[PDB]
Amino acid sequence: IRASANLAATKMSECVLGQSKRVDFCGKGYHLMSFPQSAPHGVVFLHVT
Amino acid sequence: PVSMTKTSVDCTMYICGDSTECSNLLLQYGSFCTQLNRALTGIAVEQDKNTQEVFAQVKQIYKTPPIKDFGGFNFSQILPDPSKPSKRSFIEDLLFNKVTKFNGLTVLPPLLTDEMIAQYTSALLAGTITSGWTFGAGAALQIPFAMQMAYRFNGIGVTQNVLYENQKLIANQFNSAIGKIQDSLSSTASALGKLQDVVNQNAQALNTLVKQLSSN
Amino acid sequence: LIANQFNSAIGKIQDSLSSTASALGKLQDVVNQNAQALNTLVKQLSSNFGAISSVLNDILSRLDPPEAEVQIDRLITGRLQSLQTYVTQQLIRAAEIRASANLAATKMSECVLGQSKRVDFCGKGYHLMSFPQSAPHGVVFLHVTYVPAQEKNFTTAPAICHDGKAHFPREGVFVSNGTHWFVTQRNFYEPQIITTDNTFVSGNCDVVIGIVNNTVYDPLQPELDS
Amino acid sequence: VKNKCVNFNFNGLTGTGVLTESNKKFLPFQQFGRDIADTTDAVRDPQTLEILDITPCSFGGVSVITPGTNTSNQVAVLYQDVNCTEVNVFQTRAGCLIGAEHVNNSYECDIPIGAGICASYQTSQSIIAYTMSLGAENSVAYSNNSIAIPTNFTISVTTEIL
Ligand SMILES: *[C@@H]1O[C@H](CO)[C@@H](O[C@@H]2O[C@H](CO)[C@@H](O)[C@H](O)[C@H]2NC(C)=O)[C@H](O)[C@H]1NC(C)=O
Ligand SMILES: *[C@@H]1O[C@H](CO)[C@@H](O)[C@H](O)[C@H]1NC(C)=O
Ligand SMILES: *[C@@H]1O[C@H](CO)[C@@H](O)[C@H](O)[C@H]1NC(C)=O
Ligand SMILES: *[C@@H]1O[C@H](CO)[C@@H](O)[C@H](O)[C@H]1NC(C)=O
Ligand SMILES: *[C@@H]1O[C@H](CO)[C@@H](O)[C@H](O)[C@H]1NC(C)=O
Ligand SMILES: *[C@@H]1O[C@H](CO)[C@@H](O)[C@H](O)[C@H]1NC(C)=O
Repeated sequence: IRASANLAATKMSECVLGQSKRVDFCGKGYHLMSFPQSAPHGVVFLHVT
Repeated sequence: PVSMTKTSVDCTMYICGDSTECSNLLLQYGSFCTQLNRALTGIAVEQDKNTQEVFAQVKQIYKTPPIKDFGGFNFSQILPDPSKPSKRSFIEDLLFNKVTKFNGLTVLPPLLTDEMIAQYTSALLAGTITSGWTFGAGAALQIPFAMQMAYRFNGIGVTQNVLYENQKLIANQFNSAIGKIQDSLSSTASALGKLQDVVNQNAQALNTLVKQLSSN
Repeated sequence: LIANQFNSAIGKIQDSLSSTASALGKLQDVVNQNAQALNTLVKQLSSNFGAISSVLNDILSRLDPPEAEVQIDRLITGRLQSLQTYVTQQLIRAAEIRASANLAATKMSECVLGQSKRVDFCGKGYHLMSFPQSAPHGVVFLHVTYVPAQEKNFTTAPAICHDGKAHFPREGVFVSNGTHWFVTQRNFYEPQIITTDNTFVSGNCDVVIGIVNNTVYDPLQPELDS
Repeated sequence: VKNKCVNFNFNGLTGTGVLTESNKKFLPFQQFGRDIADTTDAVRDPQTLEILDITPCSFGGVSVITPGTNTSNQVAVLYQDVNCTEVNVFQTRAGCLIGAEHVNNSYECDIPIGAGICASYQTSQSIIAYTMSLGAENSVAYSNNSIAIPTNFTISVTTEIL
């Protein structure tokens, strides 16, 4: 879980908090920006590509 | 997944049903479960630390402006809606409706309750919608969202021309795309598997653990 | 100003490490956790584990093998289980360390060895460079980061119409201080007068929403006029 | 005797619990209830035919909220996951909290109790429990035609230790 959570924190920083040009790290296609959404014991991302 | 249910299982009450003779037997084995209790406390602190690392990455809790004039786009779905009693956006309310003992098992409450977490995800969102990356990099810098898109297109190599000339079409395409995300979560539960699997695996691990008490 | 501001920032690094010990919590937690694990291991050595006496030489001396074998077996099972617990704890902690080590290896290569355009992977703010410093059973990074400081109000517009043709910026933003129109770089206020060398022409006015009317200067024109 | 933490032994079952009336209806033949974990939770009173629910006696973890020994010796105690009747007593969703003063003013979290409540040592000094503050609220004056361009920079060196 902490490996996933660190992955998520990396995503939230590089994908929500910043644009990322890393391919497929933020959903298939070129990446523009992402939205965080809370969920019970997890986070769901909306990746705009 | 980000965090898992914080549970604490006490060594003495759990292993021995409040028996002094049993406790004296347990102390005979020495320091096994005092490290079990400390390690399981350590498990719990990490989960809170996780939610600190993922969400609490913003120093100031921004709020969205009242009037939703966002260059023609319709972000009203992902932004907070005042009508619902908990200050939760529509898509979180869609998940929080879609997603659904006394033998030494204690469930410690999480540090960040669901409304406060929602406040972070609102702050982080309102930061994206009014600052782009700048609020993350340093102090929050105001920017109109049309330019923020033109910045981001220039990032992916498509010049700003394509944006400004085709803004209305993308507005309709994105709004319909959000609508699809609504209907896809509202009707289909296959996508939302991973959190349910985390809950199933953990709650089963506890259910097996407590079930072991009834094994001879 | 950069040279002195960086030297002062190093000075604050000096003062922060020299005075505040809360920084080294993670490495101190690793060392304390490991030493406490070994200490707990020895404490389990000197624990009876449900036998007549904790000392092997004691149980050996007092009881002969035919009955003693059960007690010795109990001490073996207790110690071996304690060693199992200790090794599994060490091995898993080694795995988390390995994950941190690999994260450090990536951070070393991608941040120290080269500049990294990744945001907040190398401390908050835009990243310039990072430096390694050795430490007992760990590495300490200094992250030299660029952070914007003082804002300034400008009115803005997506594009500029000069002769009905819409002009977009190659780099930067159209900013007006209220009475004149300038182009500025995105992360620092360096106003420049609008010219055809910083802007590329495209399309016509009608399609783009929010465009303002602004004269665009052509650097070539005064050269041909003169 | 009901609604009291009593050591009980019914028909020789034995154990510790809180005897309360149970709305659950036995079929006439059944005698002993049980749980998902196969432990006794419902009993039929032998002498007189009433159905009794077994609720285990209250319990919870013991956590202390303590500031630095040099700054003072005052301490406030957290009884985990018990409501404030079994025990400046403040009731929070984490559990009953004794020896702490509630304040509606909010500050940055210093000592976390859970369910959003954090403790810190402030005014003459004492231990205060408050709803934790998320950070300084800062609405941004977002507009369709307004841009903020930084005119200055600060090169801050931050230490990250792995
Ligand atoms: C920013 O939004 C405001 C409204 O909040 C705009 O003001 C009106 O905009 C409409 C559509 O452009 C015009 O028809 C009205 O004449 C405007 N009225 C006023 C009071 O100016 C404003 O034009 C918008 N600006 C930009 C850059 O789009
Ligand atoms: C820019 O204007 C906004 C309101 O329009 C104001 O809140 C902000 O302080 C201004 N910036 C400066 C540097 O004065
Ligand atoms: C710029 O000029 C055109 C041509 O007259 C006009 O229609 C348009 O309204 C102008 N734009 C603004 C923002 O005044
Ligand atoms: C006193 O000691 C505690 C820890 O024992 C520490 O947190 C606190 O800051 C110290 N206070 C002073 C004034 O040194
Ligand atoms: C705690 O006990 C009191 C006394 O009966 C009761 O009024 C209150 O509702 C209890 N709290 C909860 C959360 O049940
Ligand atoms: C806020 O202060 C008032 C008066 O000082 C008090 O009655 C009230 O209980 C406080 N709010 C909270 C949530 O404690």
